[PDB]
Amino acid sequence: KARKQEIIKTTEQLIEAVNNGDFEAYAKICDPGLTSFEPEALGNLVEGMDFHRFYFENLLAKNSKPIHTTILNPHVHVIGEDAACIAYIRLTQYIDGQGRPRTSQSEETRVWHRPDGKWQNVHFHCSGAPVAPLQ
Amino acid sequence: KARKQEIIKTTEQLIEAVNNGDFEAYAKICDPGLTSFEPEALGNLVEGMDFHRFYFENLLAKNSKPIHTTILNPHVHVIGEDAACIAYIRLTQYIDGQGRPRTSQSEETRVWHRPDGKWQNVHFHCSGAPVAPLQ
Amino acid sequence: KARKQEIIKTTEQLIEAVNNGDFEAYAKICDPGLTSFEPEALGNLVEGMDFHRFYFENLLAKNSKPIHTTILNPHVHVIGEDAACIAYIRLTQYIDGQGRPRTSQSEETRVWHRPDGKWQNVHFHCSGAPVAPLQ
Amino acid sequence: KARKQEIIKTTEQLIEAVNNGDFEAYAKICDPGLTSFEPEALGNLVEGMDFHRFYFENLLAKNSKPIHTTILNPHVHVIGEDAACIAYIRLTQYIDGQGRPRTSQSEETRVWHRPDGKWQNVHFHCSGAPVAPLQ
Amino acid sequence: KARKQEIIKTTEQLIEAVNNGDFEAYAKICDPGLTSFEPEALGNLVEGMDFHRFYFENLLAKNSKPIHTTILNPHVHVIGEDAACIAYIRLTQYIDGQGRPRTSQSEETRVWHRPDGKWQNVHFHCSGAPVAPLQ
Amino acid sequence: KARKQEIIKTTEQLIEAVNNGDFEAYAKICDPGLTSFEPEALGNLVEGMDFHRFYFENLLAKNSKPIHTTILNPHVHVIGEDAACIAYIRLTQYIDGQGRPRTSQSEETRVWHRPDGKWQNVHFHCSGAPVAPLQ
Amino acid sequence: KARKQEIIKTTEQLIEAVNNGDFEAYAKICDPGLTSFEPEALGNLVEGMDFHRFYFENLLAKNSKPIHTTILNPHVHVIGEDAACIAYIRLTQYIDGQGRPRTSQSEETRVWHRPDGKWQNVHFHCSGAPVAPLQ
Amino acid sequence: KARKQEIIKTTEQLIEAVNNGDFEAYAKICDPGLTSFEPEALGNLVEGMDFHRFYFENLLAKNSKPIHTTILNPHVHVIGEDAACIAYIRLTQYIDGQGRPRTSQSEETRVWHRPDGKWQNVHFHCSGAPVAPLQ
Amino acid sequence: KARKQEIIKTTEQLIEAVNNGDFEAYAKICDPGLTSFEPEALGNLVEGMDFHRFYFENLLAKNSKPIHTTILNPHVHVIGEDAACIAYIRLTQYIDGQGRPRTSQSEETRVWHRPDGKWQNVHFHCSGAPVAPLQ
Amino acid sequence: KARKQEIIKTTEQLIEAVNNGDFEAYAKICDPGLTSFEPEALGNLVEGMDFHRFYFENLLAKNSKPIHTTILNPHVHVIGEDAACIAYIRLTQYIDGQGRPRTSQSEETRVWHRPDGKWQNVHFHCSGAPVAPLQ
Amino acid sequence: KARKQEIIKTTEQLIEAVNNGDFEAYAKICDPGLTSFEPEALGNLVEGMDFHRFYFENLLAKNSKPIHTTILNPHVHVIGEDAACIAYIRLTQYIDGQGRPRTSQSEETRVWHRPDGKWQNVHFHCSGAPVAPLQ
Amino acid sequence: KARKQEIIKTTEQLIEAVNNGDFEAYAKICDPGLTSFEPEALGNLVEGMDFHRFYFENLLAKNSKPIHTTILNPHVHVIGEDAACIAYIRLTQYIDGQGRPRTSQSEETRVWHRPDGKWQNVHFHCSGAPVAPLQ
Repeated sequence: KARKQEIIKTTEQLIEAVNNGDFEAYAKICDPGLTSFEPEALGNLVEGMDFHRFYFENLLAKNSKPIHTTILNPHVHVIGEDAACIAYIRLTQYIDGQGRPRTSQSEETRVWHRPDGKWQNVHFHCSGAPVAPLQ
Repeated sequence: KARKQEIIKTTEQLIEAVNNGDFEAYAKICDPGLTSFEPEALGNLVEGMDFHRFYFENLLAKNSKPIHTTILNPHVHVIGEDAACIAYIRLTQYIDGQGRPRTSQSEETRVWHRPDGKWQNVHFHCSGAPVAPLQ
Repeated sequence: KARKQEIIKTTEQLIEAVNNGDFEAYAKICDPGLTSFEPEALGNLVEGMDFHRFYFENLLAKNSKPIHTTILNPHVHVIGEDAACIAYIRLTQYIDGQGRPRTSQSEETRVWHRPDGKWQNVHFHCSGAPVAPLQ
Repeated sequence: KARKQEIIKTTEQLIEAVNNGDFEAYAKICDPGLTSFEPEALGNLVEGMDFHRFYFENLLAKNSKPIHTTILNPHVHVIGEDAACIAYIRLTQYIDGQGRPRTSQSEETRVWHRPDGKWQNVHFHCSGAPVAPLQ
Repeated sequence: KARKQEIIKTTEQLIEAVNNGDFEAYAKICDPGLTSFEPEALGNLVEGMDFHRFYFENLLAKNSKPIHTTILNPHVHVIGEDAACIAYIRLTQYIDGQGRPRTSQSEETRVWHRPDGKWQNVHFHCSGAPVAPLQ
Repeated sequence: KARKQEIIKTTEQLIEAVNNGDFEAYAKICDPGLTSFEPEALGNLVEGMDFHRFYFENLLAKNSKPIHTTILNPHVHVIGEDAACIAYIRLTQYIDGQGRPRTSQSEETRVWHRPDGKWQNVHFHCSGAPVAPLQ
Repeated sequence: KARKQEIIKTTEQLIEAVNNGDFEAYAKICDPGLTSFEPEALGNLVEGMDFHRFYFENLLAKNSKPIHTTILNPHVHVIGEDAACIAYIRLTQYIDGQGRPRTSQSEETRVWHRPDGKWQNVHFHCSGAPVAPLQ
Repeated sequence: KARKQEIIKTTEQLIEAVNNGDFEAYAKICDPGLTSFEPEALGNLVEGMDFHRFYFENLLAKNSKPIHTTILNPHVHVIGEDAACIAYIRLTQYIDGQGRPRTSQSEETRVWHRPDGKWQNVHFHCSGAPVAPLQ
Repeated sequence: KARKQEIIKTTEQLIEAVNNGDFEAYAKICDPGLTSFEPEALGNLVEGMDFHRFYFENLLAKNSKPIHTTILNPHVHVIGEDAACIAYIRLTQYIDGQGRPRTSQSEETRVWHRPDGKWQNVHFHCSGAPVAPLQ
Repeated sequence: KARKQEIIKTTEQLIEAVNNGDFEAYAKICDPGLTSFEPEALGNLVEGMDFHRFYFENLLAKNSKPIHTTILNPHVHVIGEDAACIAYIRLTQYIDGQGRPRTSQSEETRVWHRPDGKWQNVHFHCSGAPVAPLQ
Repeated sequence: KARKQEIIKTTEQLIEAVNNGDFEAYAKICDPGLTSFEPEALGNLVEGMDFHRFYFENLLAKNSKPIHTTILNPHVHVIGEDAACIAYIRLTQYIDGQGRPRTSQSEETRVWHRPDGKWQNVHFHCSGAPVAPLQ
Repeated sequence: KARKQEIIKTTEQLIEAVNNGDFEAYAKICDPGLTSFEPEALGNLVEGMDFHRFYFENLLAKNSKPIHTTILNPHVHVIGEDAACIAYIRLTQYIDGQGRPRTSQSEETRVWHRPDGKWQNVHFHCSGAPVAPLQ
């Protein structure tokens, strides 16, 4: 029951890092063997860090607008000493190009591995809208 | 090599059972704590086996019309000893109500746990089209 | 903590009783001075029991077609010692007129009162889709 | 009978404070454990104050264009000594972007609780249009 | 304040009489010099009692299906000692030709005069949907 | 019999003042406890004078386009000595925002009371087009 | 004056013949050099005016199933002292083919020559919607 | 003969005064007691020339383009020494804001009066185009 | 030189075989390890004979209507002694379900291998419209 | 053996040159008078490397912009000893002129031959899109 | 077979002349009676060479930069000993006024005659696809 | 001079024969080695009579609706002794789907050869609208 919290704490740290656009923190946690599905990939399974490395240098470079992100009803499933999974729903708020505020919803999955006592992410699934809000 | 093979073996068997409509085989493999994302849930994190039992007794009792399911390029990780993850793309061939062939795509994720003796599925995630064709 | 339980138990009983069309049972939980917003009222605050009595002779009596009701993540506030407020989301499954499955979502609110050693309902707010299934 | 009045007076104060785009007065009433269903939440249940704070910083107070708010036929229950619920309809008048008058209708619910000599809100349900009018 | 109750009681009696198709009861209260607006006149100010006699032999002779009538928030003015005005909303519940229920809304006005110790109706104005339900 | 004329004289002045855009005249004739049905109320029953003050300040006061109004075949009932009911039809000819002439129809009802020796309106009904000009 | 009533009575007599619905009576009233037109006649303007015959057939074919009639707000001009012009708006109520009651409207222009026992007409233009505006 | 000619001549004079906007002559030909059915009104019996005046003062101030008209199939009959009927189809020729060739059409009636030796029109029936078209 | 001929004959024979649905011949020429791009694959590389087997077993077998083909400007290379490539443009004629005439266009590439003295196709690449006829 | 790594070096070298304006690499690998399918010619079978020479030397050697190329699950067949066939899917990452990142999907094919030991590509086929993306 | 090639080169030089001052030589080589019809002519007889250059002028108006063109699968007949006709398809690669690469396709015909031992073009005909909407 | 006449006469005979769908006659005039361009070929150099044979069974066989064909501004070149060229304008009239005649224009160019003592067509280049009428 204690581990669940630190798993959720780690997930929050990861989401915060990607939002702030620090490639260093993302690289530290993400296992180079990471595999992910995103709408950015047009529905093709993608592997490796290089694919995401592009966005940290040209997309989030403009991440200056006011946004807010909420995490709803996280569910953590424990399957072993160094294995765990987490699922949750994600709500984000932002301001569109018309000056109005907008909201979007997306559900996500992540699988965590602990080699050498340190958690790392080895999978990622995003459904619905793209991670970056549409404006 | 060996373990990566049989994870695919079980996944193939599970996909076969759901297509055939056999409730017992699906019940055996699936873990009691199973969660799921899928379009049938309108974006909610459904849990348990009660929700899916509705479909088996009513809709999938018939598999008359032709259908062909294919799995392309599976990727499997092994976590620790008794945990693994599998990601793959699925192609479904079916005939529509107008009697013409039609193909649909969907990418899916799964997390497998083996407590002591039998592999079991604890989480699921289907993005895009539903688990069955739109006939 | 136990108080938060019997409320959810009662709410589950009331929803079950409505789905079975047994008006007699529904007349005990509900306080005579009931009020409610629901789509059937066209956005007007209805009061009393006579309004709902109509449905319990023609429509809900014929409520025999297969259906499944799910309650997701209820939340309860305990006010004072003899009152409470509960909110939740509701998922319904039904077979439409085309022989296909469907799902509908609607959130709800309820206020419970405890005079005379029993729990009773004194308000009800339903958004989104109608309470009854759309077969 | 007097207690049935100050609840209405308090509700009017809260609506005015929201309309003026002031946050300090808003916090002094709303309970820290507030929950609410609003269209801005896309049908989910949102807890806490942090979610609403975003709106008060970018949208409400920026223009304050001419508008009028009307409350019709409030209905109030008195539960115990420190609990009450209120239901009402709300008509709003505003000028659209085309320079023409418009109207919009919505119904709302609230639950009040008074620990330590102060009425405080713990639940809020809004159907139809959201709290903010569609200008 | 005493007069208001009897006026409302009279109005309810009148609505009951028309529903049951008793022309004699309708005539006993309504003043012979009655005018009325309603969709049945296509927007023409009708006058006299002959026009409405047509409905009490061919329209209500056919329709006998179950129906329920509700009256909401009646308001009454007193502008003398033998004259009064009443305004209210009305909701009707009826079953259409598909074997399913539906609701209709209309708002109405009436003017009452009291010659010979008896209240009499002199005007009527049904807005929105017509007086009768559309099955 | 002459009273049937002065009522029409007052009604004509009331409509003229409404069209012109001055608020003082409308206030004097209209009783403070005035009710009203009109499309701008979205089918609800409004009370008081403030609901219209918004219209006068923004739209009517700024009316600067040619339009025409006519009254066809009024009917007047005299009840008591200080009360009477008037019904009539209203054809409005207006130059639209496109600088083109167009016609629309609407029927109305008004109830008149004369305390202290001045006639005043206590109730108002309108159908079809809105009370305000359709420019 | 009195002669205004006489023409009114004769108009009812013409109506009486119309319910009988015999074309010979129609020919009797019409002057052999009468005029009439309508676009539904493709603008044809002849004494026969078969377009009148067209909706004479449709309307009067209903008479096997009972009908009722009504007229409103007649207006009369006496030409010199030897001819009379009469106009009005006519309401008719009928049972349709589906068994539902109906109402129909028809404006009318008629002119009658003084000579007693030989009254005849030179013109008529039903116009408006002689049969049905929009079904 | 001479009679029938001058009515037609007058008929044209009336038409020219319309297009030229010579209201004073139009007022001279038309009896102040004129009455008319025409689509400009929604089936009502307008009285006087004020309703038509709108189609002269504020319309012709900007509605002025080279325009022509053709009179088709006149047919007249005489009644007594001061009464007669004239019926005619009218074409109006001008190009609107579309490249398609254009020719509008109207068909009309007049009933004629000669008090004191000067002819005048007392009743007027129409259909199709208004007194003046859009430009 | 003749080698560039026989290859073209083989490709023409293959096209005829698939047109007539002779599964055996198609299997004989097609290598067991065939790859393929085509519109039906939604841009996914599909290997083996099972994927195409669906068309023969379901559609082509039942389909008995005729078909005709046009092949334009083939270019063939020569590599080694058991390899070759062919590129060309294609135009095809057939009959639909309604029987009305239908002609299709496609542009296709193929690669051939000749081990064991028998020419066999190991790769294929279509474009544009679907390979299968649209009946 | 070691063919998959062979294509890695060979295909990488070809792709790198393609993304650059140099023609030496393109000329050396390609085969003179070779057909190739690219949407640049609308399936006109661009013959000879000279077609690509014109654009690469003159225009396409523009200023580079941040772009990224990806290759997914390539498949290789080895024909005889001096030939091979390769298929794969190419995802292109680029930033459009609006300043927003974008991705595109396009599948390809290539046939390789070893003339006198050194490898040479004697065919090329691009589907879905051309070699280069559009900004 | 040689005579089939000389025609091609004569045409190849002639086509290249369009891009140089040799266009006058192209004019000189052709019969002064040279004539052609073009898709956009719709009755405008042209000298053949002029209209084709006019297309080239349009491209150079946008381009005014160096050009490359290609000719594919030429077809040449042999008629008599002093006549011949050629058919071919032409592609042009150019840089647009926006600086981006572009391509165009054309279909051409030419008639050749050799009096006095000099090949003279006596009839030309081009073909493109400039459909009117939006190019 | 006389040689010019027969060229036009034969072309008329071929065109008329084309209109009548008499494929056998068309097969005689046209040389077996016919080359042609046309919209149906999508800008491709078709060869042989097989492609054209299709139209003479489905489309040209049903050519029974009224049609009119005209020849304008014919011009003929005489090359050598057994060759000649013909160019002209073409106008076709036909009844469209709306039942209104339509006019279409199309320009051609042909080359005739005279072996065996008879004229035959060895080229054809149609532009603009298709050969067949667009009914």
